[PDB]
Amino acid sequence: IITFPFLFAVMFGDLGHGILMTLFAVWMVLRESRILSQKNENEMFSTIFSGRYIILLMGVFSIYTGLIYNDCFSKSLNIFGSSWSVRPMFDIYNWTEETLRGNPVLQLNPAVTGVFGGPYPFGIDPIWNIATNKLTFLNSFKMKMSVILGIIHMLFGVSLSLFNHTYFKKPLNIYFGFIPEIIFMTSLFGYLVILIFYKWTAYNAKTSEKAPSLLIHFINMFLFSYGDSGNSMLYSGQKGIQCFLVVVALLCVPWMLLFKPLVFGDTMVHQAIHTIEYCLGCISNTASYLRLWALSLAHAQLSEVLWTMVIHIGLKVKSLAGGLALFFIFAAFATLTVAILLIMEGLSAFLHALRLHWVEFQNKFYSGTGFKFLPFSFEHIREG
Amino acid sequence: PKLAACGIVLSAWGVIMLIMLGIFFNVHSAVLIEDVPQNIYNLYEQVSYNCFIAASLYLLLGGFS
Amino acid sequence: TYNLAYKYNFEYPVVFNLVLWIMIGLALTLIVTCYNIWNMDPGYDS
Amino acid sequence: YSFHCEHVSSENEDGNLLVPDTQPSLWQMTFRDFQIQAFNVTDKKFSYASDC
Amino acid sequence: NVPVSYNDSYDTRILFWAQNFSVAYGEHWEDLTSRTFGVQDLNLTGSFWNDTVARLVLTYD
Amino acid sequence: LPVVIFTTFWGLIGIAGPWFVPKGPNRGVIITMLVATAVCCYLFWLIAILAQLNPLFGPQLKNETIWYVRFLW
Amino acid sequence: NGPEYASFFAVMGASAAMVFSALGAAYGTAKSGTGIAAMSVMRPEMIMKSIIPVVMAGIIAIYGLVVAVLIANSLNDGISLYRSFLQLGAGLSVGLSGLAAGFAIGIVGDAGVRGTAQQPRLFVGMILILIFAEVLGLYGLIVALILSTK
Amino acid sequence: NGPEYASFFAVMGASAAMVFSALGAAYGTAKSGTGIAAMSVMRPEMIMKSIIPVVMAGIIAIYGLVVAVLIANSLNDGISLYRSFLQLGAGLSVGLSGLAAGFAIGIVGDAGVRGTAQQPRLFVGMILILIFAEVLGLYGLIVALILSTK
Amino acid sequence: NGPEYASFFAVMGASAAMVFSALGAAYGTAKSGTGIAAMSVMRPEMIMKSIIPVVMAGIIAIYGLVVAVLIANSLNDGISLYRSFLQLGAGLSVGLSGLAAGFAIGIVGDAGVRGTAQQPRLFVGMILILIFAEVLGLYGLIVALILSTK
Amino acid sequence: KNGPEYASFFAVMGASAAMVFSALGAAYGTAKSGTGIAAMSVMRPEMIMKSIIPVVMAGIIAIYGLVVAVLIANSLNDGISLYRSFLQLGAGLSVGLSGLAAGFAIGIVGDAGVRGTAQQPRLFVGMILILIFAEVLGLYGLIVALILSTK
Amino acid sequence: KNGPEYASFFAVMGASAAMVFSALGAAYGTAKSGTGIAAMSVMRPEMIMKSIIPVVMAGIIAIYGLVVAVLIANSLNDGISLYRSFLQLGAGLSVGLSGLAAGFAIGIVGDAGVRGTAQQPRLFVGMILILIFAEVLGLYGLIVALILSTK
Amino acid sequence: KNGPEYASFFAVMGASAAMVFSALGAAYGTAKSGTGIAAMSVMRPEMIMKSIIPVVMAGIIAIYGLVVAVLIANSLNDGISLYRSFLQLGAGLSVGLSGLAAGFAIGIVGDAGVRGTAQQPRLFVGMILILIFAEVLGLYGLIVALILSTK
Ligand SMILES: CO/C1=C/C(C)=C\[C@@H](C)[C@@H](O)[C@H](C)C/C(C)=C/C=C/[C@H](OC)[C@@H]([C@@H](C)[C@@H](O)[C@H](C)[C@@]2(O)C[C@@H](O)[C@H](C)[C@@H](C(C)C)O2)OC1=O
Ligand SMILES: CO/C1=C\C(C)=C/[C@@H](C)[C@@H](O)[C@H](C)C/C(C)=C\C=C\[C@H](OC)[C@@H]([C@@H](C)[C@@H](O)[C@H](C)[C@@]2(O)C[C@@H](O)[C@H](C)[C@@H](C(C)C)O2)OC1=O
Ligand SMILES: CO/C1=C\C(C)=C\[C@@H](C)[C@@H](O)[C@H](C)C/C(C)=C/C=C\[C@H](OC)[C@@H]([C@@H](C)[C@@H](O)[C@H](C)[C@@]2(O)C[C@@H](O)[C@H](C)[C@@H](C(C)C)O2)OC1=O
Ligand SMILES: CO/C1=C\C(C)=C\[C@@H](C)[C@@H](O)[C@H](C)C/C(C)=C/C=C\[C@H](OC)[C@@H]([C@@H](C)[C@@H](O)[C@H](C)[C@@]2(O)C[C@@H](O)[C@H](C)[C@@H](C(C)C)O2)OC1=O
Ligand SMILES: CCCCCCCC/C=C\CCCCCCCC(=O)O
Ligand SMILES: *[C@@H]1O[C@H](CO)[C@@H](O)[C@H](O)[C@H]1NC(C)=O
Ligand SMILES: *[C@@H]1O[C@H](CO)[C@@H](O)[C@H](O)[C@H]1NC(C)=O
Ligand SMILES: *[C@@H]1O[C@H](CO)[C@@H](O)[C@H](O)[C@H]1NC(C)=O
Repeated sequence: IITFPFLFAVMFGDLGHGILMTLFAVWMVLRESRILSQKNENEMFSTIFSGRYIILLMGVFSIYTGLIYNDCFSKSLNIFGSSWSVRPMFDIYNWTEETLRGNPVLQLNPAVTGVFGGPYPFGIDPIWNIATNKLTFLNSFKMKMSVILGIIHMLFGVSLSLFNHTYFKKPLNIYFGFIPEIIFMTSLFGYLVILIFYKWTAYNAKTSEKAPSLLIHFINMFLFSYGDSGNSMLYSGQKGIQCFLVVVALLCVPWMLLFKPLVFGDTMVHQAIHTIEYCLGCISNTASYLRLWALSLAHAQLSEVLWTMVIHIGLKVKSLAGGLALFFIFAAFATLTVAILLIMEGLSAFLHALRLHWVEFQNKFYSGTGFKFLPFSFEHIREG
Repeated sequence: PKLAACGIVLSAWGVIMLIMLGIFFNVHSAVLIEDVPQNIYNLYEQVSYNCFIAASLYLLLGGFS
Repeated sequence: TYNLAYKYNFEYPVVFNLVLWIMIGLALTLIVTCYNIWNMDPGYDS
Repeated sequence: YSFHCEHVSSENEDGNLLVPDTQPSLWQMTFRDFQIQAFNVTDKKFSYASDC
Repeated sequence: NVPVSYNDSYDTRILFWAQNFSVAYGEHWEDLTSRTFGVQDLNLTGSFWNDTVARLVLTYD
Repeated sequence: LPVVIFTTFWGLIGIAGPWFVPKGPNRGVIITMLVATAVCCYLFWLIAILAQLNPLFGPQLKNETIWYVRFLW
Repeated sequence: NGPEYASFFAVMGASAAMVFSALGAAYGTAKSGTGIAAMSVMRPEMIMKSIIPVVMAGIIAIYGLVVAVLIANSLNDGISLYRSFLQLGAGLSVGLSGLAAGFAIGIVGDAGVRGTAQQPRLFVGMILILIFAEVLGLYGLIVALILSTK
Repeated sequence: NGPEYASFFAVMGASAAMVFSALGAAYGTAKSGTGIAAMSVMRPEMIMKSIIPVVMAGIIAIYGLVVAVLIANSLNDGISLYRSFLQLGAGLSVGLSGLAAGFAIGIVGDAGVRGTAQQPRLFVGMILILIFAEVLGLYGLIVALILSTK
Repeated sequence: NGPEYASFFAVMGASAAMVFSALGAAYGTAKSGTGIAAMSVMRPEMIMKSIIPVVMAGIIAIYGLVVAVLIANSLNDGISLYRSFLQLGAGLSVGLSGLAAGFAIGIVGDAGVRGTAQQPRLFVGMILILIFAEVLGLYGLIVALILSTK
Repeated sequence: KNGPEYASFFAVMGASAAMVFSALGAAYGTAKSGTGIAAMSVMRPEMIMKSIIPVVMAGIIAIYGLVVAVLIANSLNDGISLYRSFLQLGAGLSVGLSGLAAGFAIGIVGDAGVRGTAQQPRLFVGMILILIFAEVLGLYGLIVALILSTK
Repeated sequence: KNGPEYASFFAVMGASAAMVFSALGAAYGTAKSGTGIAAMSVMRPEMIMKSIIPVVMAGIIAIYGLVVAVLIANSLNDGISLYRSFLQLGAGLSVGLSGLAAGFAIGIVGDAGVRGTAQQPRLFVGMILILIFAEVLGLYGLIVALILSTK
Repeated sequence: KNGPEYASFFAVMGASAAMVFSALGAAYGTAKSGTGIAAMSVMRPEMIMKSIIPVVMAGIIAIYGLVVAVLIANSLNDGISLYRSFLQLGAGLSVGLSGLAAGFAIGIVGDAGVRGTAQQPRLFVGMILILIFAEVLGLYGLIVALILSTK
């Protein structure tokens, strides 16, 4: 009820479309009395009306994540901030009026004193939206946060598989189905989310232009080749702790395989499939959470092209801009942002926040053979 | 029937969205500096004069529908 | 003293033929492969 | 046009352009770059190069 | 830095550039690109020109 | 610092959240709704204020946007 | 830095990551979009549950648009010939391996929605094959990431 | 400034932005125009509503017009070799991704109006798949504006 | 001025603007004109009503003629290489986009006149599709005038 | 010591073709056998979860290519020698084109193996034994890419 | 003594082409003769495990190329002579394209052989006799690849 | 005396083509004339072993190419003259393209022969007498490759 509109809001996050998604939904719940009076309509109002409370929670959550990164119709807002200040750049760096020619795109410096102070109380500061290196900051942020949300939602899914054993009273299943599963995930991937948190607090802009990469040191955990002067280590004793964290995960594969079937030919071969669909599946499930970064980037890029190409030609006109020009520009813009940026992007983010629950969350605890109740009642016969 | 029904919800959005565009251009906001070909503030209000006369023009489409 | 030549390396006929006969050997292998998956004919009435 | 080549060295390995007349040769030379022109030099600079 | 350039008339004649002129007698390698295209004072003894035969003589002492 | 402020303002819901809940049949769902809203929304803010804390880059600005916000900030 | 023609192989990695990936997203939309038009005459209720192979194939274009943005933002004047060949192999391995994932979605999603009309039990099985056919486009992404950071 | 032949790659991106996007806009109009004739002998009332899949293909042509006008206004004698390689990849990635987007429109727009004749309920489902095959030309637009204006 | 081989690429823009718009206008009048003969056996009344796909395919031919006269009047002995690259891309932009538009007119104009043999309600709908296949040659015209008149 | 400036071109083409040609084989094994699921499941719905073994055994083929496309991409240095980059080229073709064959064989015998199990359930233990022989073609090509690239 | 910089291209091609073209022949033998097992299964399901002989014959074709892709990749050095790497180019082609031919012959005879065994059980002693002749075509390419790789 | 460094390319390309092009001709005559065994096996199953001659005579085609490709691989030597190495390319094309075409005619006559012998058994001495004339063609390429390779 919470995490499915929340995973919809990380990949469809916009304050402007967060207003339109719930105002379409508040209209469908405050006027729902007269809609149940009608018999039936088309399935663009039958399937949509059957989920009128799902879309309401997708609106109020995407107002929030459409405020963390600012992005309101690709426009951004100021609420007591913009901590990046350009005026100390002209003073202490001896950086005069040369701006005109020479270099027309000039980059600030965080290590010189006065430019950056405070990481903008609530969310992403709006200096990035008027910058042109905006994407090389967000792709370092939106990708690494797609794994942070991809591990603690999948570690939460394996914590719900403990109560699937201690309630049914199967304590044999704990010592090969929950304990080696949580060691295999915390040593490899739970160390990755504290390696992302380490690089955010350790390295600053002054020291370490030679900063390490988290792509290389994660691969160099599996491939045991340690020692190279290209990538410096993140901290002291990294060769000590990371060789320990990989060998505790290597013994989890015999811990899941060799110690369950001692109760035989079909519990060794067919239940090895239960290990190898978790062994190479858990890596391919973590990387499958990169689709809430790709959809967050493709939605943020589509919001620019309807502003800087459709709205901007209706705005950047000298004398008669808001007159007869902008009346037909916005009426074609309102059709283009509903049919494209709200219908298909609202449906592409709908499925890939749904398939992340069916495959990457309901495979750790949810088996689901099932048989529905369907009680005998006369609620089929309401009015027709 | 539906072309008369789709026009009011577009006009009701057309008055809400374009009024706030008028106030965000009246305050001379720093995020909107791409649409400008003390002197620069007067160009900003001019676009706010532009937006408002189209925000009021959607009220006429509401009464026609 | 000006107008010096462009300095092509001495192994230019080697690197030209290594790139040319691979990138049309990996293009014909790519074209033939994508031709067979495009025209798959699974059989579809049911 | 002028000539230009990258290795006009001696000591024949496969295709070195300077070959000696007798093979036990005491002299050996090596040009890591080379550009010579005769018979149509104009304005004290090289023409287009007929490369090797 | 500049190429060797022989001239007989007011017009220039044969001209020759290299980046590393180096020779060896026996097995002693001696590099000569520092005495040729930078020193600007070469012993071009007979540098012939005839529009069908041209010679370039470099002498190093 | 808002990090020591917002850790308890999003920590009110989720700790004092299950303390004040009506005794109706929706107790096991609304407490799950209140706690998971506090976990997801606060950690979303937590991994965004830590990305800008101790940074490595600077905003590459256009040339008209070099001298403009000196009058605005 | 590098030569003047060094930036050609990097913009051939920004273009071929979008050309060859929107061609795979077009085949998964076209071949399965005729699967919706032939199914719906018989079973006209599944035109919202069964557009999920079209929506799944709309991510292959997004996987290529992401790599075409990391490449076109790392483009500056005077990149080396080494660093530009990495962005060419990051544009072919996400474009031509999205052309593969656009084939396997367009063939499975075509026949999978004919077999879902005649029997609704296949919907759990059809969506499972589209998991294995979409990760070919994701495996090309995580090898385009490991090349473009260098 | 750059070499003499440097303007060749920028104009080739100005032509291929219009050549390959009109070749996709024509196949979206020609293949979905034969579907109007096969629909017409059964349902004459659905004529004006079935001009939508050739309207959507008409926007594929103006996706290539606003990139070919954009390149042919920023042209100058003596542009650098780096700046013109950026506009070759800006025209190849908006033409050949509009050729793919116009291919998928002409296939789901042809078969979509065949099934609209036998059943009118498909028309809201056909117009959904025409949107997903339209944004493949719009994804090529937003990677053309990145490469050309930078 | 420019090099001696510079006028080659401008002449191949004057001729490619003609021979690719005449191949589009060939396929426009021949593929649609073979549908007028099959319509004529049952409906001999609308023969003059059916020259409209043949008329609008001849408009594509005069789109390529206007640019080819405009390029061939902008030729001098010793133009720059930049100017003659502009008119090569101005010939492909109206040639190969008129070849697409003339292919689309010949396909829908063939099925349109065979559909109006059995139902004359398609006639107001047949012409409305052909304007969308007409403007693909017009979009190629207004990028050829922009590229050549720089 | 340092190789020439063009030398890393062949090692990158071994990194891309180890993933391009192995995904083009795993797409044939998924499409050709997955259409066999769509024809079998109309008459036998109980075997739609045991018949997805030819689509998980073609998914190992793309994993066989992904492992060495990472392993090549970690041995990439600025100015690698020309000998060391032909090893990455020879490792990429010997696992892409080997997994292209292994994915084409799995698609054919996985298609017929599920068309035949709908009429004879005793075939299913024989279909796995041919799908094991058609899968180790991607494994034989993997352990040549592991030998070539690690030199 | 030392070879040129480009000299190692032809030996790492013969390492790949011994594995690429022998897995392309072993996949044709597995696919074309695995289509025939599903045709004989619908009428004669006792001969399933006995008809895996035409796909275990194609599995030996795949390990003929695996051996000499190990014999070549373990004979690689930096700066091998151009003669020593041309030997391992024809040692890769004469076993890849021999196993490619011997895999086309295994898959065709293995297709018609196991479909004729379903209607005539006396053909099984004859089909397994033809598959010996079609398997030594990959063996004649192996003993000419070993006589080239070693020198 | 020492030739160019690329001189031994053309001799190994003759040792490869003597085995590759003979294995392609021996695999056509085995697969085509082994398909014809399974067509005559269903009605006339007593003529199976008597009609394995067109896959035996197509197997002698492969040992014609094995003899030449061993003699070329043994006459190989570091620093061969350019005259001696082209003598063994022409020895590889003389027995390569011979066994390719002579192995084609054993396939077509052998497939047409074992189907016309199972109905008219008088054609068995007439089938084997045409296959003899198509097998000496593989020996004309052999004994002109023994002249060229040992020249
Ligand atoms: C698990 O083993 C398998 C191994 C694999 C992948 C590779 C190598 C071993 C192989 O590549 C090598 C090269 C050849 C060889 C020697 C294989 C043995 C294979 C197994 O064994 C035959 C059969 C097995 C199915 C087969 O054993 C049947 C069970 C059978 O027992 C049925 C008999 O009626 C049949 C006539 C007899 C014949 C075929 C050997 O074997 O599969 C297998 O996956
Ligand atoms: C077992 O594989 C046999 C040989 C193999 C493995 C290996 C290579 C040397 C071979 O690859 C090459 C091809 C050897 C070659 C070029 C001929 C060898 C022929 C054998 O010698 C006839 C026949 C033949 C004896 C036999 O297969 C049949 C029983 C039969 O003898 C039965 C007869 O009634 C029929 C008349 C007769 C024909 C030959 C006269 O065929 O087979 C084999 O032993
Ligand atoms: C032919 O003249 C028309 C357009 C021409 C010539 C356009 C090009 C020259 C190019 O300049 C333009 C830019 C191509 C383009 C960007 C057209 C956009 C929209 C129009 O607006 C829907 C329809 C539209 C007014 C109308 O023709 C359709 C009949 C209709 O819209 C009306 C209804 O029948 C129907 C219900 C509706 C559907 C799908 C809801 O389709 O273009 C025309 O008319
Ligand atoms: C001289 O050659 C004719 C035209 C040519 C060669 C034009 C070229 C210069 C070309 O560059 C273009 C196509 C100029 C042009 C665009 C002409 C348009 C129609 C012609 O008219 C002017 C028709 C038209 C008179 C006539 O042919 C038809 C019978 C009809 O008059 C009858 C109507 O029922 C029909 C609907 C109507 C439509 C088709 C326009 O035209 O003819 C001609 O002779
Ligand atoms: C440098 C390497 C370039 C040359 C490599 C060429 C190798 C070709 C390998 C495989 C191509 C075959 C793909 C076609 C599949 C056939 C489909 C079928 O017949 O069913
Ligand atoms: C070369 O030309 C200059 C300028 O005319 C002249 O002074 C000089 O003497 C010439 N060189 C010789 C060797 O005559
Ligand atoms: C090449 O030139 C450099 C300096 O120009 C010199 O140090 C070096 O010794 C030369 N090479 C040889 C082989 O002498
Ligand atoms: C030029 O000089 C050479 C050598 O002295 C001589 O052989 C030739 O005849 C001369 N040519 C002319 C035209 O003087």
